[PDB]
Amino acid sequence: NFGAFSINPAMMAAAQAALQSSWGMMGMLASQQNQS
Amino acid sequence: NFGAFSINPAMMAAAQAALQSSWGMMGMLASQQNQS
Amino acid sequence: NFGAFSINPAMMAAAQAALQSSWGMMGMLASQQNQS
Amino acid sequence: NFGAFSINPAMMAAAQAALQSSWGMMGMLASQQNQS
Amino acid sequence: NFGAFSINPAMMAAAQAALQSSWGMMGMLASQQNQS
Amino acid sequence: NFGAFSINPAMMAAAQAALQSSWGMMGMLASQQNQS
Amino acid sequence: NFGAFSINPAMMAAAQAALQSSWGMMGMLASQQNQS
Amino acid sequence: NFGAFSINPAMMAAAQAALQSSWGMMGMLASQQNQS
Amino acid sequence: NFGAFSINPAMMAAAQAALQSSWGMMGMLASQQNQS
Amino acid sequence: NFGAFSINPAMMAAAQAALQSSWGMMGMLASQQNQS
Repeated sequence: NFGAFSINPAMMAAAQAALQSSWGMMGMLASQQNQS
Repeated sequence: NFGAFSINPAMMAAAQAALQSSWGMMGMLASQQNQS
Repeated sequence: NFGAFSINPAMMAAAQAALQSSWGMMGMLASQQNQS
Repeated sequence: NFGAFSINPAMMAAAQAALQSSWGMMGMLASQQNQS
Repeated sequence: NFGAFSINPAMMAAAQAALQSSWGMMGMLASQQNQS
Repeated sequence: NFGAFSINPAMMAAAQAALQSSWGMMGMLASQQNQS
Repeated sequence: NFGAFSINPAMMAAAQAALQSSWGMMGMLASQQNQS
Repeated sequence: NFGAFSINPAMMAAAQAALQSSWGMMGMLASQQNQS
Repeated sequence: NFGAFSINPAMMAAAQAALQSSWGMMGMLASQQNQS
Repeated sequence: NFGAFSINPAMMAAAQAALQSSWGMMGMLASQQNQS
Protein backbone atom coordinates (compact mmCIF):
# COMPACT_ATOMS: atom_id res chain seq x y z
CA ASN A 1 0.00 0.00 0.00
CA PHE A 2 2.69 2.34 1.21
CA GLY A 3 5.85 3.89 -0.13
CA ALA A 4 9.58 3.98 0.42
CA PHE A 5 10.74 7.29 1.86
CA SER A 6 14.14 8.90 1.38
CA ILE A 7 15.67 11.54 3.63
CA ASN A 8 18.69 13.39 2.26
CA PRO A 9 19.55 16.91 3.37
CA ALA A 10 22.42 18.70 1.76
CA MET A 11 24.26 20.98 4.13
CA MET A 12 27.09 23.40 3.42
CA ALA A 13 29.00 25.70 5.78
CA ALA A 14 31.17 28.57 4.56
CA ALA A 15 34.30 30.16 6.04
CA GLN A 16 33.24 31.49 9.45
CA ALA A 17 29.81 29.89 9.40
CA ALA A 18 27.81 28.22 12.15
CA LEU A 19 25.23 25.52 11.43
CA GLN A 20 23.17 23.12 13.52
CA SER A 21 20.54 20.56 12.61
CA SER A 22 18.48 17.83 14.31
CA TRP A 23 16.09 14.96 13.59
CA GLY A 24 14.03 12.72 15.83
CA MET A 25 11.07 10.34 15.98
CA MET A 26 10.71 9.41 12.35
CA GLY A 27 9.67 6.11 10.83
CA MET A 28 6.84 3.69 10.14
CA LEU A 29 4.55 1.85 12.52
CA ALA A 30 1.47 -0.26 11.95
CA SER A 31 -0.93 -2.69 13.55
CA GLN A 32 -3.03 -5.68 12.55
CA GLN A 33 -5.76 -7.48 14.44
CA ASN A 34 -7.39 -10.55 12.92
CA GLN A 35 -10.05 -12.58 14.71
CA SER A 36 -12.06 -15.66 13.76
CA ASN B 1 -2.86 3.32 -2.09
CA PHE B 2 -0.25 5.66 -0.72
CA GLY B 3 2.93 7.30 -1.91
CA ALA B 4 6.64 7.42 -1.25
CA PHE B 5 7.71 10.70 0.34
CA SER B 6 11.09 12.38 0.01
CA ILE B 7 12.52 14.95 2.40
CA ASN B 8 15.54 16.90 1.18
CA PRO B 9 16.32 20.39 2.44
CA ALA B 10 19.21 22.27 0.98
CA MET B 11 20.94 24.49 3.48
CA MET B 12 23.75 26.99 2.94
CA ALA B 13 25.55 29.22 5.43
CA ALA B 14 27.72 32.17 4.37
CA ALA B 15 30.77 33.75 6.00
CA GLN B 16 29.60 34.94 9.43
CA ALA B 17 26.19 33.30 9.22
CA ALA B 18 24.14 31.50 11.85
CA LEU B 19 21.63 28.79 10.96
CA GLN B 20 19.55 26.28 12.91
CA SER B 21 16.99 23.72 11.83
CA SER B 22 14.93 20.90 13.37
CA TRP B 23 12.60 18.02 12.48
CA GLY B 24 10.51 15.67 14.58
CA MET B 25 7.59 13.25 14.56
CA MET B 26 7.35 12.44 10.89
CA GLY B 27 6.40 9.18 9.23
CA MET B 28 3.63 6.75 8.37
CA LEU B 29 1.30 4.79 10.62
CA ALA B 30 -1.73 2.65 9.89
CA SER B 31 -4.13 0.14 11.33
CA GLN B 32 -6.16 -2.84 10.17
CA GLN B 33 -8.91 -4.75 11.91
CA ASN B 34 -10.45 -7.79 10.24
CA GLN B 35 -13.13 -9.92 11.88
CA SER B 36 -15.06 -13.00 10.76
CA ASN C 1 2.93 -3.14 2.14
CA PHE C 2 5.71 -0.81 3.16
CA GLY C 3 8.85 0.63 1.65
CA ALA C 4 12.60 0.65 2.05
CA PHE C 5 13.89 3.98 3.33
CA SER C 6 17.29 5.50 2.66
CA ILE C 7 18.97 8.18 4.75
CA ASN C 8 21.96 9.92 3.20
CA PRO C 9 22.94 13.46 4.15
CA ALA C 10 25.78 15.12 2.37
CA MET C 11 27.75 17.44 4.58
CA MET C 12 30.61 19.78 3.68
CA ALA C 13 32.65 22.12 5.88
CA ALA C 14 34.83 24.90 4.48
CA ALA C 15 38.04 26.47 5.77
CA GLN C 16 37.14 27.94 9.18
CA ALA C 17 33.68 26.42 9.31
CA ALA C 18 31.76 24.89 12.20
CA LEU C 19 29.10 22.22 11.67
CA GLN C 20 27.08 19.94 13.93
CA SER C 21 24.37 17.41 13.21
CA SER C 22 22.32 14.78 15.08
CA TRP C 23 19.84 11.94 14.56
CA GLY C 24 17.82 9.82 16.95
CA MET C 25 14.82 7.52 17.31
CA MET C 26 14.31 6.46 13.73
CA GLY C 27 13.14 3.14 12.37
CA MET C 28 10.24 0.76 11.87
CA LEU C 29 8.00 -0.95 14.40
CA ALA C 30 4.86 -3.01 14.03
CA SER C 31 2.48 -5.33 15.81
CA GLN C 32 0.28 -8.30 15.00
CA GLN C 33 -2.41 -9.98 17.05
CA ASN C 34 -4.16 -13.06 15.71
CA GLN C 35 -6.79 -14.97 17.67
CA SER C 36 -8.89 -18.04 16.90
CA ASN D 1 5.75 -6.55 4.27
CA PHE D 2 8.57 -4.22 5.16
CA GLY D 3 11.69 -2.86 3.54
CA ALA D 4 15.45 -2.86 3.87
CA PHE D 5 16.79 0.50 5.00
CA SER D 6 20.19 1.96 4.22
CA ILE D 7 21.93 4.70 6.18
CA ASN D 8 24.91 6.36 4.51
CA PRO D 9 25.94 9.91 5.32
CA ALA D 10 28.76 11.49 3.43
CA MET D 11 30.80 13.86 5.53
CA MET D 12 33.65 16.14 4.49
CA ALA D 13 35.76 18.54 6.57
CA ALA D 14 37.94 21.24 5.02
CA ALA D 15 41.19 22.82 6.20
CA GLN D 16 40.37 24.43 9.57
CA ALA D 17 36.89 22.94 9.82
CA ALA D 18 35.01 21.53 12.79
CA LEU D 19 32.32 18.88 12.42
CA GLN D 20 30.32 16.69 14.79
CA SER D 21 27.57 14.16 14.21
CA SER D 22 25.54 11.63 16.21
CA TRP D 23 23.02 8.79 15.83
CA GLY D 24 21.03 6.78 18.34
CA MET D 25 18.02 4.52 18.83
CA MET D 26 17.43 3.34 15.30
CA GLY D 27 16.21 -0.02 14.08
CA MET D 28 13.27 -2.38 13.72
CA LEU D 29 11.07 -3.98 16.35
CA ALA D 30 7.90 -6.03 16.11
CA SER D 31 5.54 -8.26 18.01
CA GLN D 32 3.30 -11.23 17.35
CA GLN D 33 0.63 -12.81 19.51
CA ASN D 34 -1.17 -15.92 18.31
CA GLN D 35 -3.78 -17.74 20.39
CA SER D 36 -5.93 -20.81 19.77
CA ASN E 1 8.65 -9.78 6.46
CA PHE E 2 11.52 -7.46 7.18
CA GLY E 3 14.62 -6.21 5.43
CA ALA E 4 18.38 -6.26 5.65
CA PHE E 5 19.80 -2.88 6.62
CA SER E 6 23.20 -1.50 5.69
CA ILE E 7 25.04 1.28 7.51
CA ASN E 8 27.99 2.83 5.70
CA PRO E 9 29.09 6.39 6.35
CA ALA E 10 31.89 7.85 4.33
CA MET E 11 34.01 10.27 6.27
CA MET E 12 36.87 12.47 5.07
CA ALA E 13 39.07 14.90 7.01
CA ALA E 14 41.25 17.51 5.31
CA ALA E 15 44.55 19.08 6.34
CA GLN E 16 43.85 20.82 9.67
CA ALA E 17 40.36 19.40 10.07
CA ALA E 18 38.55 18.13 13.14
CA LEU E 19 35.81 15.50 12.94
CA GLN E 20 33.85 13.43 15.44
CA SER E 21 31.05 10.93 15.03
CA SER E 22 29.03 8.49 17.18
CA TRP E 23 26.47 5.69 16.97
CA GLY E 24 24.52 3.80 19.60
CA MET E 25 21.49 1.60 20.26
CA MET E 26 20.78 0.31 16.79
CA GLY E 27 19.48 -3.07 15.72
CA MET E 28 16.50 -5.40 15.54
CA LEU E 29 14.35 -6.86 18.28
CA ALA E 30 11.15 -8.87 18.21
CA SER E 31 8.80 -10.99 20.25
CA GLN E 32 6.50 -13.96 19.76
CA GLN E 33 3.87 -15.42 22.05
CA ASN E 34 1.99 -18.54 21.01
CA GLN E 35 -0.58 -20.24 23.23
CA SER E 36 -2.79 -23.30 22.78
CA ASN F 1 6.32 27.84 30.03
CA PHE F 2 5.10 24.34 29.36
CA GLY F 3 3.38 21.57 31.24
CA ALA F 4 3.90 18.04 32.47
CA PHE F 5 1.82 15.53 30.54
CA SER F 6 0.48 12.23 31.83
CA ILE F 7 -0.60 9.29 29.68
CA ASN F 8 -2.61 6.57 31.41
CA PRO F 9 -5.06 4.39 29.53
CA ALA F 10 -7.14 1.90 31.41
CA MET F 11 -7.82 -1.24 29.45
CA MET F 12 -10.03 -4.20 30.34
CA ALA F 13 -10.71 -7.41 28.41
CA ALA F 14 -13.61 -9.73 29.24
CA ALA F 15 -14.00 -13.49 28.85
CA GLN F 16 -13.61 -14.17 25.11
CA ALA F 17 -12.55 -10.65 24.23
CA ALA F 18 -9.94 -9.38 21.79
CA LEU F 19 -8.16 -6.06 22.26
CA GLN F 20 -5.24 -4.29 20.61
CA SER F 21 -3.68 -0.89 21.16
CA SER F 22 -0.67 1.11 19.95
CA TRP F 23 1.27 4.33 20.57
CA GLY F 24 4.12 6.00 18.74
CA MET F 25 6.01 9.26 18.21
CA MET F 26 5.04 11.15 21.32
CA GLY F 27 7.08 13.58 23.37
CA MET F 28 8.60 17.04 23.59
CA LEU F 29 11.15 18.75 21.38
CA ALA F 30 12.45 22.30 21.26
CA SER F 31 15.13 24.54 19.86
CA GLN F 32 17.06 27.64 20.89
CA GLN F 33 19.30 29.90 18.86
CA ASN F 34 21.09 32.78 20.54
CA GLN F 35 23.50 35.09 18.71
CA SER F 36 25.54 38.10 19.78
CA ASN G 1 10.46 25.48 30.95
CA PHE G 2 9.17 21.98 30.43
CA GLY G 3 7.47 19.31 32.47
CA ALA G 4 7.97 15.81 33.81
CA PHE G 5 5.80 13.27 32.02
CA SER G 6 4.44 10.04 33.47
CA ILE G 7 3.27 7.04 31.46
CA ASN G 8 1.26 4.42 33.34
CA PRO G 9 -1.27 2.21 31.60
CA ALA G 10 -3.33 -0.17 33.63
CA MET G 11 -4.11 -3.37 31.80
CA MET G 12 -6.34 -6.26 32.86
CA ALA G 13 -7.13 -9.52 31.07
CA ALA G 14 -10.03 -11.77 32.06
CA ALA G 15 -10.49 -15.54 31.82
CA GLN G 16 -10.22 -16.36 28.10
CA ALA G 17 -9.13 -12.88 27.06
CA ALA G 18 -6.57 -11.74 24.50
CA LEU G 19 -4.74 -8.43 24.81
CA GLN G 20 -1.83 -6.77 23.01
CA SER G 21 -0.21 -3.38 23.39
CA SER G 22 2.79 -1.46 22.03
CA TRP G 23 4.80 1.74 22.48
CA GLY G 24 7.62 3.30 20.51
CA MET G 25 9.54 6.50 19.81
CA MET G 26 8.68 8.53 22.88
CA GLY G 27 10.82 10.99 24.78
CA MET G 28 12.40 14.43 24.83
CA LEU G 29 14.91 16.02 22.49
CA ALA G 30 16.26 19.54 22.21
CA SER G 31 18.93 21.70 20.66
CA GLN G 32 20.93 24.79 21.52
CA GLN G 33 23.14 26.95 19.35
CA ASN G 34 25.03 29.86 20.87
CA GLN G 35 27.41 32.06 18.90
CA SER G 36 29.53 35.07 19.80
CA ASN H 1 14.73 23.08 31.79
CA PHE H 2 13.36 19.59 31.43
CA GLY H 3 11.66 17.02 33.61
CA ALA H 4 12.13 13.57 35.05
CA PHE H 5 9.85 11.01 33.43
CA SER H 6 8.48 7.86 35.02
CA ILE H 7 7.17 4.83 33.15
CA ASN H 8 5.18 2.32 35.19
CA PRO H 9 2.54 0.10 33.60
CA ALA H 10 0.50 -2.16 35.77
CA MET H 11 -0.40 -5.41 34.08
CA MET H 12 -2.66 -8.21 35.31
CA ALA H 13 -3.57 -11.51 33.65
CA ALA H 14 -6.49 -13.65 34.81
CA ALA H 15 -7.04 -17.42 34.71
CA GLN H 16 -6.89 -18.37 31.02
CA ALA H 17 -5.77 -14.95 29.83
CA ALA H 18 -3.27 -13.96 27.15
CA LEU H 19 -1.35 -10.68 27.29
CA GLN H 20 1.52 -9.15 25.35
CA SER H 21 3.22 -5.78 25.56
CA SER H 22 6.23 -3.98 24.04
CA TRP H 23 8.31 -0.81 24.32
CA GLY H 24 11.11 0.62 22.21
CA MET H 25 13.07 3.76 21.35
CA MET H 26 12.35 5.90 24.36
CA GLY H 27 14.60 8.38 26.11
CA MET H 28 16.25 11.78 26.00
CA LEU H 29 18.72 13.24 23.53
CA ALA H 30 20.13 16.72 23.09
CA SER H 31 22.79 18.76 21.38
CA GLN H 32 24.89 21.84 22.07
CA GLN H 33 27.08 23.87 19.76
CA ASN H 34 29.07 26.79 21.13
CA GLN H 35 31.43 28.87 19.00
CA SER H 36 33.64 31.86 19.74
CA ASN I 1 18.72 20.68 32.68
CA PHE I 2 17.30 17.19 32.49
CA GLY I 3 15.64 14.72 34.81
CA ALA I 4 16.12 11.32 36.36
CA PHE I 5 13.78 8.73 34.89
CA SER I 6 12.42 5.65 36.63
CA ILE I 7 11.04 2.56 34.92
CA ASN I 8 9.08 0.15 37.09
CA PRO I 9 6.39 -2.10 35.66
CA ALA I 10 4.38 -4.27 37.96
CA MET I 11 3.40 -7.56 36.42
CA MET I 12 1.16 -10.29 37.80
CA ALA I 13 0.18 -13.64 36.30
CA ALA I 14 -2.73 -15.72 37.61
CA ALA I 15 -3.31 -19.48 37.66
CA GLN I 16 -3.27 -20.56 34.00
CA ALA I 17 -2.15 -17.20 32.66
CA ALA I 18 0.28 -16.33 29.89
CA LEU I 19 2.23 -13.07 29.85
CA GLN I 20 5.07 -11.64 27.78
CA SER I 21 6.80 -8.28 27.82
CA SER I 22 9.78 -6.56 26.16
CA TRP I 23 11.90 -3.40 26.27
CA GLY I 24 14.65 -2.08 24.04
CA MET I 25 16.61 1.01 23.01
CA MET I 26 15.99 3.27 25.96
CA GLY I 27 18.31 5.79 27.56
CA MET I 28 19.98 9.17 27.27
CA LEU I 29 22.40 10.51 24.69
CA ALA I 30 23.83 13.96 24.09
CA SER I 31 26.46 15.91 22.23
CA GLN I 32 28.60 18.99 22.75
CA GLN I 33 30.74 20.92 20.31
CA ASN I 34 32.79 23.86 21.52
CA GLN I 35 35.12 25.84 19.26
CA SER I 36 37.37 28.84 19.83
CA ASN J 1 22.86 18.22 33.44
CA PHE J 2 21.38 14.76 33.43
CA GLY J 3 19.75 12.41 35.89
CA ALA J 4 20.23 9.06 37.55
CA PHE J 5 17.80 6.46 36.26
CA SER J 6 16.44 3.47 38.16
CA ILE J 7 14.96 0.34 36.60
CA ASN J 8 13.03 -1.95 38.92
CA PRO J 9 10.26 -4.20 37.66
CA ALA J 10 8.29 -6.25 40.11
CA MET J 11 7.21 -9.58 38.72
CA MET J 12 4.97 -12.22 40.28
CA ALA J 13 3.88 -15.61 38.93
CA ALA J 14 0.98 -17.58 40.41
CA ALA J 15 0.35 -21.32 40.62
CA GLN J 16 0.25 -22.54 37.01
CA ALA J 17 1.39 -19.26 35.50
CA ALA J 18 3.75 -18.54 32.63
CA LEU J 19 5.74 -15.31 32.41
CA GLN J 20 8.54 -14.01 30.20
CA SER J 21 10.33 -10.68 30.06
CA SER J 22 13.28 -9.08 28.25
CA TRP J 23 15.45 -5.96 28.17
CA GLY J 24 18.15 -4.77 25.80
CA MET J 25 20.13 -1.76 24.60
CA MET J 26 19.64 0.62 27.48
CA GLY J 27 22.05 3.16 28.91
CA MET J 28 23.77 6.50 28.44
CA LEU J 29 26.12 7.70 25.74
CA ALA J 30 27.59 11.10 24.96
CA SER J 31 30.19 12.93 22.96
CA GLN J 32 32.40 15.99 23.29
CA GLN J 33 34.50 17.79 20.72
CA ASN J 34 36.63 20.74 21.75
CA GLN J 35 38.92 22.59 19.34
CA SER J 36 41.24 25.57 19.72
